[PDB]
Amino acid sequence: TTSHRPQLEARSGAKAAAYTPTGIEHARLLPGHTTLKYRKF
RNA sequence: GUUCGCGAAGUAACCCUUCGUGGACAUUUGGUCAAUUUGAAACAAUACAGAGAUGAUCAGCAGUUCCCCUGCAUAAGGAUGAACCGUUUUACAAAGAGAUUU
Ligand SMILES: [K+]
Ligand SMILES: [K+]
Ligand SMILES: [K+]
Repeated sequence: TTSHRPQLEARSGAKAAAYTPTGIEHARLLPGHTTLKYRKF
C-alpha cells in the first residue's frame, strides 16, 4: 500500500499566507503578560 | 403650536376677545436588506456493498492535498476521517567492427 509515505517536502506557510482567515478566539491568545520588562541602563 | 412686537374690531377706557401681520423657537428619518417556485442549506429515502499494512483478525500515529466534518479549542474525535495504489523514453554521448552508397 502507498498510503504509508515518508515526507518528500514539508507544507509551506506560503500557502496559508494567501488564505482568508477566520475570527476564532483561542484561549492561549487571550491577554496575559501584557507588559514587557526592560533591563537597567 | 407657543411666545415677543405691531394694525384692527368689540368695550366709556383698561383687563380681556377675535381677525390680520412681522420676528423668535423647532429643521432632512430609513435601506448592503421587497412578500412562495427561477441565484442556490442539508439530511433522509431505495438499492448494492460491508474498513489499511493480512494466509487471518486488528490497535494505531503521521505526512502530502486548490476534501474537509464534529468540537470552545493550539485538545480530542470523525474507518489509521477521506483521497494516496495510476501513468511512466531524449542534458544521450564515446570507442570499434562488419556489412550498405558516390
Ligand atoms: K467488515
Ligand atoms: K485502524
Ligand atoms: K484517529
